Amino acid sequence: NPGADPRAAVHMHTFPEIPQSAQYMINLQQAEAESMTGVKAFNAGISG
Amino acid sequence: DNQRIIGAVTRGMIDTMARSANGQVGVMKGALDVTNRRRFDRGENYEFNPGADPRAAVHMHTFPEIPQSAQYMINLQQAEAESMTGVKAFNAGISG
Amino acid sequence: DNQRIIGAVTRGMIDTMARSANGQVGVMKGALDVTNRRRFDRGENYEFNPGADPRAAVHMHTFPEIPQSAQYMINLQQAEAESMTGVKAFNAGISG
Amino acid sequence: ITQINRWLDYMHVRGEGKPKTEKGKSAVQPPTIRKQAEWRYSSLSEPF
Amino acid sequence: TIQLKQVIDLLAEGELSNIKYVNIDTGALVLERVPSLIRAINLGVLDLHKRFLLKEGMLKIQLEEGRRLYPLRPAYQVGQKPKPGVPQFITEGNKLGRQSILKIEKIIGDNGVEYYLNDTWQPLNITTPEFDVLEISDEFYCHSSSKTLEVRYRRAPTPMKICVDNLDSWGCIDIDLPYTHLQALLYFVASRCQTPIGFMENTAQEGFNFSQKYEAECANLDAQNLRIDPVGNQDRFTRGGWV
Amino acid sequence: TIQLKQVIDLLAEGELSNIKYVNIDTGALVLERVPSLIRAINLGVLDLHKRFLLKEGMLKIQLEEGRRLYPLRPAYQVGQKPKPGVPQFITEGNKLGRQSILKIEKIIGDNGVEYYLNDTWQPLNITTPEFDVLEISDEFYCHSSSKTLEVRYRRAPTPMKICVDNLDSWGCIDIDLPYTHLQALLYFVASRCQTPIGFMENTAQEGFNFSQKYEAECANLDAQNLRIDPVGNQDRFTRGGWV
Amino acid sequence: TIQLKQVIDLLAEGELSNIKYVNIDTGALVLERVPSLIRAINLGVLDLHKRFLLKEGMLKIQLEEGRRLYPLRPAYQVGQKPKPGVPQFITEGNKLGRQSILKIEKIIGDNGVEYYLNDTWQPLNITTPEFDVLEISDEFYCHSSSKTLEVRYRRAPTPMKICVDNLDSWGCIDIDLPYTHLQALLYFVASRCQTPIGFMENTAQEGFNFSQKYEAECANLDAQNLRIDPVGNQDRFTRGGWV
Amino acid sequence: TIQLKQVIDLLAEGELSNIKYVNIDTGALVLERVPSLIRAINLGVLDLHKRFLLKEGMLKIQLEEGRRLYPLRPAYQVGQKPKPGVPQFITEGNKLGRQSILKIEKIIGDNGVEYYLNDTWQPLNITTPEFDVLEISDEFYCHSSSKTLEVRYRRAPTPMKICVDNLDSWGCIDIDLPYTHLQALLYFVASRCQTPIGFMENTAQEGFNFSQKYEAECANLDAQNLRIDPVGNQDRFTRGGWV
Repeated sequence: NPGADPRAAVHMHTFPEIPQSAQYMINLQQAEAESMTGVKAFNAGISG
Repeated sequence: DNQRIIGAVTRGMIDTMARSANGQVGVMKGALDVTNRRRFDRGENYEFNPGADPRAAVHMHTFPEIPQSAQYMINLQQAEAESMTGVKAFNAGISG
Repeated sequence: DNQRIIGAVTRGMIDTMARSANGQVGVMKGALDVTNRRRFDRGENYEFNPGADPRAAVHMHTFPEIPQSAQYMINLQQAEAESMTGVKAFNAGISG
Repeated sequence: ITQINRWLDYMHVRGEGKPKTEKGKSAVQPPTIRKQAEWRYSSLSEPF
Repeated sequence: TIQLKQVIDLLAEGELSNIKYVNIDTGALVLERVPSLIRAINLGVLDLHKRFLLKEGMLKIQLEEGRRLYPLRPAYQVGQKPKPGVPQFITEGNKLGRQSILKIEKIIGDNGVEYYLNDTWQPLNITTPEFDVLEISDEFYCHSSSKTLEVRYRRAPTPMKICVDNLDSWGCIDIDLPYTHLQALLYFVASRCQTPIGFMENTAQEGFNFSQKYEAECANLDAQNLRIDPVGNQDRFTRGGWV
Repeated sequence: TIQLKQVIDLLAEGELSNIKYVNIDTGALVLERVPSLIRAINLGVLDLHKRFLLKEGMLKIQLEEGRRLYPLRPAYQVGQKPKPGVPQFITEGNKLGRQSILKIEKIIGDNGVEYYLNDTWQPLNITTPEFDVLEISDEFYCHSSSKTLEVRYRRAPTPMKICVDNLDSWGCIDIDLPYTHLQALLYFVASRCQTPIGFMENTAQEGFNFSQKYEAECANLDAQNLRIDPVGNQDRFTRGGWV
Repeated sequence: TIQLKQVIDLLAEGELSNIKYVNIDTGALVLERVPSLIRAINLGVLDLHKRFLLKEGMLKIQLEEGRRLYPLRPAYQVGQKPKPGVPQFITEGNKLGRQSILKIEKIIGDNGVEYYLNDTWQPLNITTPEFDVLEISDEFYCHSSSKTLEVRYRRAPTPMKICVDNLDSWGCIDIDLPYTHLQALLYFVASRCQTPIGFMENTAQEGFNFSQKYEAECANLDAQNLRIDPVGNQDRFTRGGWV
Repeated sequence: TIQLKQVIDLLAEGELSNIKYVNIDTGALVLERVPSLIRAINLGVLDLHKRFLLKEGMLKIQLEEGRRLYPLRPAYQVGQKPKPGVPQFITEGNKLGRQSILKIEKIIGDNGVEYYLNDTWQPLNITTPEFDVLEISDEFYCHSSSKTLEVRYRRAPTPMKICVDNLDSWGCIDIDLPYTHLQALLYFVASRCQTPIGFMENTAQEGFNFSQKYEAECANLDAQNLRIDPVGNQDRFTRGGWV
């Protein structure tokens, strides 16, 4: 029907957006643990 | 002093992320009738009343945004401590 | 003079970050009824009255933003002190 | 003796080194003095 | 959820005082148009039950293999009048009246499963062809494993029957509403009654004003959230995989 | 939270002075329409209790295994009239009246746990089918470990009963309100009484003006925050993991 | 914070000169409707105390283990009338009247600690169920270590009692207000008294105009900041850690 | 800061010429409603002192250990009437009247320190519970080291007392204002006096017009900056560290 263009009339929900802070917090915690122990474990990424 | 400041900043960031409302979903009243509300909860397709597009009618809370100053302050304190002692400890990052 | 100035600037930044309202959450009056307020506090899904979208109705205070001038001033003072004495001390950063 | 006790109560977070926090807020405290000492013990003891 | 009819009429005196319904011009006292007043009040109650839930009901249907249409009418309900041509299969639930089913909402089997309503192409779909009838396909019988059903629906109360001998008291009648929606019902009735009277400039707008106030009050009740409102919290974590 | 009816009527003289309710044209003195005035004031008080909390109550239900519906009505409450057909299971709390339960808010067990209300699919959900009845499923009995319940709800006061012999004093009656909402109640009553009178240009708008002032006063009370308002501060740190 | 009633009435002559309240048409001199004037002025004072703080009070409650509800009413206060059925536990503070508690604000124990008010899930929370009652849970007694409490609250003055013999002077009575809010009170009273009089085009708007001026004056007082206003400066540096 | 009342009345003749206050219809000469005119002018002066500072005062309180409340009333001030029940501790400063303290602003000890006013949680905080009373906590006595206090506050002048024998001259009375605010005071008084008179289209708006002109004049005085205005320039460089 007129007055309702599909791009607003229909909507397909998707996953929400993760904010840029959780990534930073995880990286900070992992780096702190690695510094404390002293073994880098070649981790937090590809084992290589 | 450096230990105290770093502890305080870290506790502040934890509090900000934890006391938030992450995980909860809020829906505008009057956007969905009872049957459509039940369908939406069940997880199938649904229909919404005109004048309330879903992108504004529904909202899914997430973690807030950490400002760019806490990072700088922690880096400053750690660098000062390293300079004072004289041992770099191969730290503040990957031990390697 | 350099020691005094650096101390003053650092104290100012600490005060700005500490006397703030980080951690508290404020809610507009009349956006949530009693039952929905209780649900929101409990941590489950809820409903809000029309005309008050959550992204403006609720607010979670965080640390303020440090202006780009304090960093410059500290760097200037430290560089001046290093030039005066003549020892770089491998400092103002990682000792390495 | 009291001075040294105060110093020690910070590398191990105990006594007056433990921050007092309200109920309902975090109480984490990253060690840094211990972090520093761990990276100096071995480099000092090795040459013997 | 009840109110004495007496209190309602005494209060409606305070807003129908202008007109014939309730007042002799001298010594203003209630007339005997109480039948018409009751007939209006019942309509008001029905409208309020339309706008807000305020109620919900339950049935229990005993299935019969090979049946296609199950109507929900007060001739098939246990304890009602057993019309010979019909088998009484509704064996439990609130007594059914002429206006009781505003909308069917949930269908739950004996196993705890939850079937689908008017959701086409879903596995076991149940269709309502006439708003008060359940159409059950044969595939349901093929894969049912359920000998009975439980139905929930939005209700409206059954008005009490007034009688010419009951004109004695009329004060033992009990309207079925919470008091909040009483305050709203007053405006509804006043608007409906005052609409068709008056020829002066300011006296020709009372019906319109009362309609406006009625809408405002309904909005206020919605804002205060003085009605039932389920809110869904699925699990999503026990299906096996989301953890 | 009380006020003498005397003061209320003396003040309402200052705003109902135009009309029949309170004044002989000569030597303006209160008439004997006090019954109608009281019937209006009670409605006003109920409306104010709708708009703001101002009160809350408590009950204590003693459970009985195998029961499905628990109605909260003044026939089941201890100290009330013991109707033989009902067992009196409400054993403690504020005396129940016809209009006392505006909304159930919290349900707390004997162990300190907090159950869920109208939150579908939650672990131990309690459903209200008719706004004054608790529907308790069998799974609750399966995993309850609680022999009693405590209920909290939004209250409205029970109006005092006037009597034809009590027409002597009428000044010992005590309205149940704080004084702020008294100032608001004045406007409410004035609007309701003044609406259906007057045929001149400026005298046909007094009811509307008083309604406007009533709304403005309610907004001002909301702004000044002269009502109860809980604000939640969960822990979130003792679940084990957020620290 | 006092003013003689004499000055008030003499000034209100200058704005009530149009009407019956104060003037014979010949030789304008104050009538004897002074009772009604006083009853209006008291309401005005209460309204102003609602809008601005202007006052605050103090009590001191002596706790009693195992008690659940502590009402703050003038029968429990030392020096008041000792009703036998109640123990007088309010042992110190401003004399309590019918309208004295507008809102409870602070609760301070004997140790200098500061408890929480209506902050759910906080460690030691104190709840007000009925706006003038303190509900104290048992966990408070479990971890209290405090034998008494100190309460602060927003006050409103207790009006002086006029008497038929006191009609002689009426000039020794003292309103409790600063002079600024006197200038505002004049407009309030004038609006209230002038509202229900007049039938000409420009004479039917005086009440509305005075209401507008009253609001404007309240805004001006807020702008000039002629009321009490605490502003908080926490330490945040002595908890141990923020330095 | 003085003006002869004579000049004021002669000028107000030029704007009250329409009405009863000042004119016989024949041979327009001032009547003897001068008492009412004075009572209006005093209110005008008070309002102007509210809007602009124009004045400030000083006291000197001699402390007494263990005291909690120090009221500032003209019964405790040296040189006033020594009521036996009170000790006269205000030993120096401007003579206190009924309306002298509009607001307390600064508190300075004998050592030159500056204490805090209504700033909660500050080291040595002083609280005003009733706008004319100083509440001094015991911690102040614990760490005071000051035997006296100096208080500054916003003043308003004390009006001169007119008398029935003084009706002879009435021209030796001196209003306490600068001449600028005289020009403003004229409009204030004219508006107040002209408000309640007139029934013609253009004559029913004179009060409103004069109010508008009064506001405009106040704004113009603010713009021209003809009142006292301190402006703060702290040091910030002698604390030790900012240099």
